[PDB]
Amino acid sequence: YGIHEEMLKDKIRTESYRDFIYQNPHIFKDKVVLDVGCGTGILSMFAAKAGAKKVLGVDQSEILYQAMDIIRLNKLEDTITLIKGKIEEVHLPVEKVDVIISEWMGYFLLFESMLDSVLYAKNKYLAKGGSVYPDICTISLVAVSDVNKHADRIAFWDDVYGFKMSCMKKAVIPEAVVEVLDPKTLISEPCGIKHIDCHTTSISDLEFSSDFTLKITRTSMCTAIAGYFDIYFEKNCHNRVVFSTGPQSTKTHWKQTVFLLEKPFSVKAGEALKGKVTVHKSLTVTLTLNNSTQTYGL
Amino acid sequence: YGIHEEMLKDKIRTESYRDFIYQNPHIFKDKVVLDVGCGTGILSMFAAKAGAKKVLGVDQSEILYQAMDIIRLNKLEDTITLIKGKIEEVHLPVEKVDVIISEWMGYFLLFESMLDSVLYAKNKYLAKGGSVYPDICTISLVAVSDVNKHADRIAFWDDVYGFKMSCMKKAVIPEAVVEVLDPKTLISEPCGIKHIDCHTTSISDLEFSSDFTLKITRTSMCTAIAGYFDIYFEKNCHNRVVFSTGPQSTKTHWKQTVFLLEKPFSVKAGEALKGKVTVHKSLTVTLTLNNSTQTYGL
Ligand SMILES: O=C(NCC(=O)c1ccccc1)Nc1ccc2nnsc2c1
Ligand SMILES: O=C(NCC(=O)c1ccccc1)Nc1ccc2nnsc2c1
Repeated sequence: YGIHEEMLKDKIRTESYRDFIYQNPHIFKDKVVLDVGCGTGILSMFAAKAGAKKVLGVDQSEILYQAMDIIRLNKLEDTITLIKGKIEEVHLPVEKVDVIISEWMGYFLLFESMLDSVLYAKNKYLAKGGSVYPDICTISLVAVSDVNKHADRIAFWDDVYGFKMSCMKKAVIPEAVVEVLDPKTLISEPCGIKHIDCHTTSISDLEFSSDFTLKITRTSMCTAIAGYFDIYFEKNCHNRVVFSTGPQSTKTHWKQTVFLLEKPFSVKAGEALKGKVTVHKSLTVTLTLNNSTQTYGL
Repeated sequence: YGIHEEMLKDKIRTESYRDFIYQNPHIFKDKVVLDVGCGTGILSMFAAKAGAKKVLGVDQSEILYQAMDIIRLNKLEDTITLIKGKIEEVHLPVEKVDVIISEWMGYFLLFESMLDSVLYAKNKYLAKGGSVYPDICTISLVAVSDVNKHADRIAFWDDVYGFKMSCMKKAVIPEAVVEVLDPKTLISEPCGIKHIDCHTTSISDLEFSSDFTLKITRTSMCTAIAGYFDIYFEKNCHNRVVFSTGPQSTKTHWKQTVFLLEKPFSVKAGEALKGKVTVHKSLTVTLTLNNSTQTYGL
């Protein structure tokens, strides 16, 4: 229940979806809409208000029972039908749908995300000429300098209340951190490492490699690499909607994902820093930079 | 691994144990010490430095493997022996111990606490005339007024992006919240509801009822009841050690536990507010106040 309240209070997330739906009613007017992982059913109710003919909300979680009561309190049961279960298992009362909407995104976009479900739903249920929203996603990396925070996580273990705990460093390094970053600590321009169009993407496309270049903007000690993602509502929209989960933008519940570097190294403003990143499916992230390679998990 | 780092950075917690051990070396000098749920082994190393003859550190968790390396880095393996497993299952290389030390405390003292293990260890392994530390614990309640935070959790659901979500209130109310309270929001003197001496306490004593009286100190709307605990190191100490996890004291990782009231009600400064609390074994907490009864869990 906690997460749903948090997600609803995430204004950037929820109002982006609201605006997309309300400002593009033509996408919904008299349409059949599927809401994959509907939670409390908020997106389905948006879709109904924007003039959807039928809305099907699917979720495996016990939140669905609350969704049912919520739909009744708003007198929408004649438009919105809720079904408990995994999208891959449930039986729908229609063969095809016109529009798929979902808030599926995880930390670093892909960690524990529902994208597999959305893609499954797209392939089985989306009608010819149909649409999936949000339709476009990108992932970006950005270099960080924060010697003090690095010291708090790493050098910290050298002397703990007068005792050596150095071996613990090996255990902190592989754990990606979900946290809001001070944007002043960013020492490079961002670099996109992934672009996903939900209309063309397959499940195999979610495991990917990318070479990247970080355009350094401040001479400093690089201590970590941060990742985040942008969400776009584009196809057939008169009013496009974008939101970023990056540190230069208002915080969201996704915050940013931080991959700590074991051995910080100096960089110079104007320098082009090259590395390589690979994502495998929980998810892991393999980072090569400055001739070090580390695999991270969440 | 995260929790252990957090616990080590909890200065109030860790330095209280450090001071108790270092400032009362007579309790440890040439003694056999058992450390129940030893984690990284920090308390065992304190005990060794204070002059323990042998220290046995027990933990079921994979952190024990790190503890082993930590003990070696500090060259303490001739004094400290670590054993993986539950205290109720493992075989010890001694029949009896002189001193038991443990950091076992949970949120609201008893939520997911290791006290059962400590009591088991006391009964099976503590020698006649031996000691357990910390030896004394208390739990306290205190009344809270925070109409704004109450509105953020409850009235919030009346209108969510133009839709009714009132039914969700029933789901938020029973969930106790772990959070640091602004001490200005406290509207009563604290009232102790439980006193535990680890030398005399049994497992059945941890399920308890208490009538309480809250001495109201500010005329206001009571919106929640908060709970916390105090830890005492007393038996045979020349230098006693106390720490509180209450909101009038420096925050600890235990923060405070907050039980929201569904129907806030007004109180007057000087008023003696009577209620009843009962704890059952996860743990639940049943609260009667102002002729309402609610059971809470974590
Ligand atoms: O590592 C964290 N946060 C996690 C943290 O403080 C923590 C504390 C106790 C237990 C586990 C994690 N943040 C962070 C942010 C930016 C950074 N830049 N260079 S290193 C670094 C670390
Ligand atoms: O309820 C919370 N905190 C939990 C919270 O803000 C939250 C936010 C999103 C999801 C789950 C919990 N705190 C709190 C503190 C003091 C109070 N006094 N009267 S009501 C009250 C609530």
